[PDB]
Amino acid sequence: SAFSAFA
Amino acid sequence: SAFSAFA
Amino acid sequence: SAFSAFA
Amino acid sequence: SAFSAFA
Amino acid sequence: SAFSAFA
Repeated sequence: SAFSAFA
Repeated sequence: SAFSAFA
Repeated sequence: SAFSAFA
Repeated sequence: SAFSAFA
Repeated sequence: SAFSAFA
């Protein structure tokens, strides 16, 4: 989610 | 989430 | 979260 | 969280 | 949190 690789 | 790699 | 790598 | 690596 | 590495 957001700018993350995942989560 | 936010600017993090994840979480 | 925020500026952190994670959490 | 905040400016930290994590937490 | 704040300016810390963590916590």
